[PDB]
Amino acid sequence: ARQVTIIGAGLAGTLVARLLARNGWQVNLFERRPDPRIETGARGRSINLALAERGAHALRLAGLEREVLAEAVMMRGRMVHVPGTPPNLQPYGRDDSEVIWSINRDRLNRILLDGAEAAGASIHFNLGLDSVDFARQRLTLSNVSGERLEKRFHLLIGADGCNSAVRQAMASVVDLGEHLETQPHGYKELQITPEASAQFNLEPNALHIWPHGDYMCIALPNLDRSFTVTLFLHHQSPAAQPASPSFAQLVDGHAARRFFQRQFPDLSPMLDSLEQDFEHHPTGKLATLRLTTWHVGGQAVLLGDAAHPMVPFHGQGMNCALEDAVALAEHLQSAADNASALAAFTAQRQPDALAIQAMALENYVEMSSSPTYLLERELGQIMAQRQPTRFIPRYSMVTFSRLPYAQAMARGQIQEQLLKFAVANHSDLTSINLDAVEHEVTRCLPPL
Ligand SMILES: Cc1cc2nc3c(=O)[nH]c(=O)nc-3n(C[C@H](O)[C@H](O)[C@H](O)COP(=O)(O)OP(=O)(O)OC[C@H]3O[C@@H](n4cnc5c(N)ncnc54)[C@H](O)[C@@H]3O)c2cc1C
Ligand SMILES: CCOc1cc2oc(=O)n(CCC(=O)O)c2cc1Cl
Ligand SMILES: CCOc1cc2oc(=O)n(CCC(=O)O)c2cc1Cl
Ligand SMILES: CCOc1cc2oc(=O)n(CCC(=O)O)c2cc1Cl
Ligand SMILES: [Cl-]
Repeated sequence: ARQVTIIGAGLAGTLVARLLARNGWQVNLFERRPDPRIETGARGRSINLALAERGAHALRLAGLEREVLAEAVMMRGRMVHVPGTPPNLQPYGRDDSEVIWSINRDRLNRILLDGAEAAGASIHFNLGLDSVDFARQRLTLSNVSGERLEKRFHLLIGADGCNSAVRQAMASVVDLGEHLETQPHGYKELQITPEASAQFNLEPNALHIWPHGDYMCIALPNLDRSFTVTLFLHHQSPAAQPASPSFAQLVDGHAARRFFQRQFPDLSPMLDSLEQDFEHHPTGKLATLRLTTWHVGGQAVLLGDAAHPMVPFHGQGMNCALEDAVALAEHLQSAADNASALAAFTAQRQPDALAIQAMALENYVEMSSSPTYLLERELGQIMAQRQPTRFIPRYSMVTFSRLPYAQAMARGQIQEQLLKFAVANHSDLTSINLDAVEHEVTRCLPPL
């Protein structure tokens, strides 16, 4: 039986642990945190993620989709909130088969842990990887107190997140060609209780957006009708705009309240614990990190956030990590040896990770910033109706299909260009020749 050591019992790590263990690999999974399935008296908080077709299909292959969806809230569309006008629902797809799912991250992680164990993987909690000795094939782990434990390894999988200790250890034996692109927005999580969301008629089956240009709020629903609100706002005000809003300007919860009352007036009354949430929840950091190399021979490989940290504006990080887990398990199971498997996995996934990193950055402007956008979406829906095998909106290709991200981006660019060309030199949708637009669709978009 082939052996594997996995670092990080997160989303990618647990899924790959289940896929390999059920194929008869001897799997040992090391996690820095305590086991979340061990109930304590700690007062934790609900953070949700949007599960889309790539993540759902990965869970489906693993036999866990039904269990995960049983506690997921359907999000049919984008509910855009602008003060003065009623909230506008922009459906994501053609029917209720084309939806995204709001899932509690802790619940998903617990289902995945149970799944990896049921398949035969051994999970070891309260052990954080500190260092790897590649030449001696040993690694060093420790608990929070720094008590060390050394282990031998044969194959090392770094599924240890955006601040990966496996990636740090690899970067010492090989130049990973790491390129970091910091993102100016920080993020803060705030809560809407079930009573408040019901009082203010906040739609549970939608992903909510309060656009505001350089900053915005989003809200994802929970099963109990509470919502997690995420504020995206610059850490610091730029030199050109010193008066522009930023986290640096919000000294306390009371300052955050004044900011919401002024900039998000329809949202502030729903946030009862705004002051406390603001002061007690830390401001998170965002970034895009691109690596030239994801593996060291046949000894170690990275996947998920460990391999490709991305900005969260497409809700695709977990979806991409679960898709990586499937690809990695497939390559490892069927290759001639581990070195061939790692080289083939990296060659396959690197162009796709780059495409989703680029599309995630582009989706920020789409969410936070229009009459022309709605006219291009209008013409795009007509083109999707006339040619459903050639014209598939980029959001639908990313979210509802398993088309490689790089192909979704490439086809998306052709579509963006033709929509922009047709909506140019025309005031209304009635002056645009639809048959002419349909002709460049047939000329430049091959069918799928
Ligand atoms: C604000 C925000 C919103 C998001 N929303 C979405 C969304 O809607 N949809 C979506 O698809 N994605 C979303 N994402 C992205 C998603 O959360 C991640 O891409 C995903 O969790 C990556 O899974 P992972 O398994 O690679 O890493 P993680 O889930 O981060 O798991 C890594 C694991 O490794 C452990 N670990 C870390 N260091 C060590 C160590 N040294 N030793 C041992 N264990 C270690 C951690 O404790 C953790 O359990 C969001 C991210 C953010 C920040
Ligand atoms: C067995 C591993 O379990 C987990 C790993 C995790 O990694 C994370 O970033 N979070 C989410 C953020 C946080 O709740 O602090 C998280 C939660 C769980 Cl249950
Ligand atoms: C904290 C959760 O954050 C997110 C989740 C998400 O899921 C998605 O599908 N998107 C895009 C939605 C759209 O463009 O309407 C998305 C964006 C963000 Cl910031
Ligand atoms: C990317 C290229 O896109 C196009 C090329 C085009 O050439 C044309 O003659 N038409 C129609 C002219 C018009 O009625 O505006 C046309 C339309 C589109 Cl979308
Ligand atoms: Cl994301």
